[PDB]
Amino acid sequence: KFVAHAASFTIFLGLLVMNAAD
Amino acid sequence: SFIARFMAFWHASKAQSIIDWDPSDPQIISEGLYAIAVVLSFSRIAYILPANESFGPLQISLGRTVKDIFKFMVIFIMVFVAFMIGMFNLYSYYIGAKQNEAFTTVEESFKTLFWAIFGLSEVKSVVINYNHKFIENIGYVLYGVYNVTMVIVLLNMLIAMINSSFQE
Amino acid sequence: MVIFIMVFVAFMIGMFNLYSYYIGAKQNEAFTTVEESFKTLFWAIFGLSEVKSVVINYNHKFIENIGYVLYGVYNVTMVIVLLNMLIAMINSSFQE
Repeated sequence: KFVAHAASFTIFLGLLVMNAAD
Repeated sequence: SFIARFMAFWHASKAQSIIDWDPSDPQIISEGLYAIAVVLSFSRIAYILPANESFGPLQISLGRTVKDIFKFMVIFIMVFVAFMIGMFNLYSYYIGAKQNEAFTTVEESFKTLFWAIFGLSEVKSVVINYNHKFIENIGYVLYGVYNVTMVIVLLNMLIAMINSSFQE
Repeated sequence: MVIFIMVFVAFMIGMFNLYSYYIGAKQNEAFTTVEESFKTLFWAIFGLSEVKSVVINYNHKFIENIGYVLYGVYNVTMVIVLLNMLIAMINSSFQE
């Protein structure tokens, strides 16, 4: 649950960066 | 932020639905708050940071140092306001004189007086395009004594007292 | 340096995301491209950046103020907190 929760948080950040880039 | 973007989408969708740089416009409010939400959400990783060995004690001591510097922030902003009301009260009649901006409105003088802590303010802010050399000199002495007293005294207070906090 | 660059990226993506549409507005350069905003945000640690980077040639005073608050709070938080962390913890490292 910890690795999954943390990882999905990181893909939230990644989608933030890719939404910002273009 | 998403409420704002939905409102813009509804107004514009009603507009281009009817056919077949606004200063207060909500879309710039959306782009505006969306950045703050980006910063906070990026700064929410301190919840899952402490699990690791080498990063745990670091994360733990950060909070202690912040809790230590709050009670210094109190007197810090006391001195800040004490000088700021004096300077705004001094230059308030000169709005069309001094070369560079600010030191005029309350919210505009709070800026140049805040950025002097980091050294990004300019000394040329104190000069006047009239003569009135007495008021100019009063500005030099008040601004200088502000810098000396608050920066030089409060920094040594912070460092000396925080080392005092570690040793015990 | 780990947490240092964490905070650095956290503020940098926010600022680049904020000013990305203004490329033809603000007086001085950068705060626009990723690699170009990383510069003015890196040189603020050493005080060689300019505050005038936050002004806009449109009006839009709300976004300008958001830039002032984000940039300022960046400077305060990361510089003033992380420096005292470094010194206090390194003296802690010597004494033991």
